[PDB]
Amino acid sequence: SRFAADPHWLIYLPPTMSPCETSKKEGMLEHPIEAFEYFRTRGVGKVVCGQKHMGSRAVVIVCKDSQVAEKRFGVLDGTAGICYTRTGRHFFDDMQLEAELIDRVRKVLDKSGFWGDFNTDWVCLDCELMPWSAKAQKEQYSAVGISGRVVLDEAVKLLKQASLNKTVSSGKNADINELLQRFTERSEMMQKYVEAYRKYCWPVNSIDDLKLAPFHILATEGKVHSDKNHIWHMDTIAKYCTQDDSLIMATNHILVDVTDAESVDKGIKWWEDLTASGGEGMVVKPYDFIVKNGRELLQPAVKCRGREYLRIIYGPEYTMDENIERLRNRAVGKKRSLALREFSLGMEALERFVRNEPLYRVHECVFGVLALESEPVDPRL
Amino acid sequence: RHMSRFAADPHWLIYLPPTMSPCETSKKEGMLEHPIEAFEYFRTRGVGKVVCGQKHMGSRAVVIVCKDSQVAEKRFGVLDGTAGICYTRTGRHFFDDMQLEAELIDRVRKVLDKSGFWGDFNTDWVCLDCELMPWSAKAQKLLEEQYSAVGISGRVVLDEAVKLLKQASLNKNADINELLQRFTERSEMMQKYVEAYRKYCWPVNSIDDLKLAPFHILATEGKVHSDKNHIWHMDTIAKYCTQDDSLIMATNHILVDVTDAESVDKGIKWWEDLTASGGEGMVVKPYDFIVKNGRELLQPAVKCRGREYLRIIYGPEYTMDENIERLRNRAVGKKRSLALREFSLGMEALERFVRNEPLYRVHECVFGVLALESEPVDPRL
Ligand SMILES: Nc1ncnc2c1ncn2[C@@H]1O[C@H](COP(=O)(O)OP(=O)(O)OP(=O)(O)O)[C@@H](O)[C@H]1O
Ligand SMILES: Nc1ncnc2c1ncn2[C@@H]1O[C@H](COP(=O)(O)OP(=O)(O)O)[C@@H](O)[C@H]1O
Repeated sequence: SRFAADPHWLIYLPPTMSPCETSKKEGMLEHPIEAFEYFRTRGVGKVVCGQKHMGSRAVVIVCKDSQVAEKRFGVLDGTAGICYTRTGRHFFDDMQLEAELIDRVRKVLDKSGFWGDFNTDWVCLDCELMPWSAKAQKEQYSAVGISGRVVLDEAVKLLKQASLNKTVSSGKNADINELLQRFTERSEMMQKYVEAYRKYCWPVNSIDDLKLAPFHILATEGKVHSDKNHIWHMDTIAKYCTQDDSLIMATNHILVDVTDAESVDKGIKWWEDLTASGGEGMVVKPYDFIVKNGRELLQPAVKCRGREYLRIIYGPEYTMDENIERLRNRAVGKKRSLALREFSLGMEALERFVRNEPLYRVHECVFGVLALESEPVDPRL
Repeated sequence: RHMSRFAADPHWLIYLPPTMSPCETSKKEGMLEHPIEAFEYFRTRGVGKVVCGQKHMGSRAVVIVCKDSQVAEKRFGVLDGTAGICYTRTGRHFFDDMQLEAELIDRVRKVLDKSGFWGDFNTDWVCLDCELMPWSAKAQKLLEEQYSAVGISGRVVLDEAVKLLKQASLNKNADINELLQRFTERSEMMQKYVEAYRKYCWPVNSIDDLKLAPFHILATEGKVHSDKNHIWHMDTIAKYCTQDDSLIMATNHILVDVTDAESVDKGIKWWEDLTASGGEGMVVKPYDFIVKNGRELLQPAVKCRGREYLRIIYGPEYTMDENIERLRNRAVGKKRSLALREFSLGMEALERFVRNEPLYRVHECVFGVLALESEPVDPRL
């Protein structure tokens, strides 16, 4: 809401993800071949493909009880867990709804004997939370009184007038127009998301209406599980989390040998099936959580979105020409380096927290991710 | 000259009002605009008498009313089943909410019904030039007066604009909530500003929150009324729209003998008490709708804004010694050129409509106005 969650919970923030390079196939922006190729040509023989759920990114921390939260995290709140977003805010404004979700996850972990097997009284999870409309967003095209765009036009006029006043003085034109663009583009971009996700949204009237799909066991007491491969993650999660309660989802995923023509072809067909109706697509990850070709760090994940979906996001009547394709590949380049830095910051933050370092040291890294996500990037990516 | 901005049936777009020039810079001290200059402009061009209307907080509104949806389709060629429209100088719908627009048109319609306007004009439609103004339902007075009463003005909003300009031009230890503020999306900044602008200027939830002040009966079946003086427009409007429905309000106006020292003193004082109370100022018009002095067309109107109101537009510190430039007078020159050109396009649009020229011939003039409003010019004028 107006405020972040208690900073004591914020031990981690997920990194941005890179798309694949522009496909050479006609009418295609992205295609699995580019994703698999990136890994094949960098020494990775096996990758794991996960189905994109089409919800929102959520970090979920669960403690056995309030006593654990207070002692371990210094949370003086009375809470025994949290489900927070990407900017460190609570996913829900209803703390009761959040607590129910946490309780549901706790019960599942009780029955599966997770605590005992992991020798921990808390867990941090990287998740997707569905449905997409369950989060808060919100709109100037259906105003209550005066039309949104008229009010915008008028407010913009006064902005321009105010510019001519001498307060701060440096001689370049008013970037008010560049600024009105970032605003309308944001709006037109949001309109597109609504259209792409509308089919995958349903009202939530209770916790029963939610779906949580965890894909990472980030950390438990005394260990960050960045040393475990995604198959371990997928199945451990399925074993401890998905058996008892339909609230928690397993993630449809496949293994692909990026050197095997047959395995790759099964991967492509798998992806084609996911995105046939406009599904978002898949995330392609190296078999291992962390891989290094030479000392070059490799993308921990590459997203590969469906034709129908990208059609909506980019606009149906949208064409890519040379130079634009060239610009897209450059931008993909920026996103890559950015993803790596954020990825590492988030890993170090968890590591520092696991080693019981001062909270401000953990926040050095957690906040760094936040700062990096402030930089302007192409939203369609 | 766009239609995504209009959003309405293009058949309604038979007119756009012209921009308006301010008066020559006053020679008085601490004054940028004074009624003397407005009066002088008209005196030295053969206009002996002028009409002064109070300039209210609000926006120029074009309002077209047909008796019913059938007249709309037959006379205007409208296809969406509406029977009237309220739109801005920029050709945009005033409301995102069609029912709200419909209620406003219907109110005006009923008033024309009661007065027997249709019969006395032998028309089933009318095009009105108006101002739309925020109205405090609770206090039963203009929102403007309500603010005025506690020394509140548009400085509130100017301050916001100024915050935005500085915040956009930018880049115990770390506080997460300070960081979230600091990393506020540039798109979010703009959004908060527009919302603050709506809150001050247009806190409107329904028709009870608005007034309409018509000042020109532009056109009715078979006749554009540019041949009738502004006293005729004010009288006729008072007779046919001002008697009943409280939605339609009369515009406070006086009349000045520009060659008479006593009459001028009365008008100056009228303006001073008007502006001293917080008023934006006045609009000075020639007695006739169209005056041409020796093959030269006069400004159809000149605005004269109050000293305190001009601090919002020019900056609070404009008065002290920046007042000496002021050499803007040439700036007022380009503005004056656009005014005449736009004015002529608008009367031509109406004349073509009234003589049943094809829609595109009408639109050629209307879009011409938009195109001229698109030329760079000092926004404070
Ligand atoms: N009695 C009147 N006759 C003519 N114009 C009037 C009158 N009273 C108020 N006005 C307003 O003053 C306007 C132009 O001056 P100003 O620079 O303040 O307005 P603006 O901010 O361009 O936009 P708007 O035209 O939306 O009011 C006219 O468009 C009109 O709404
Ligand atoms: N199986 C999965 N593994 C990893 N990430 C996933 C998976 N399913 C969905 N995602 C989501 O895909 C997102 C990428 O979404 P996107 O809207 O492209 O954001 P960004 O530009 O910040 O990367 C991640 O933030 C994550 O929330």
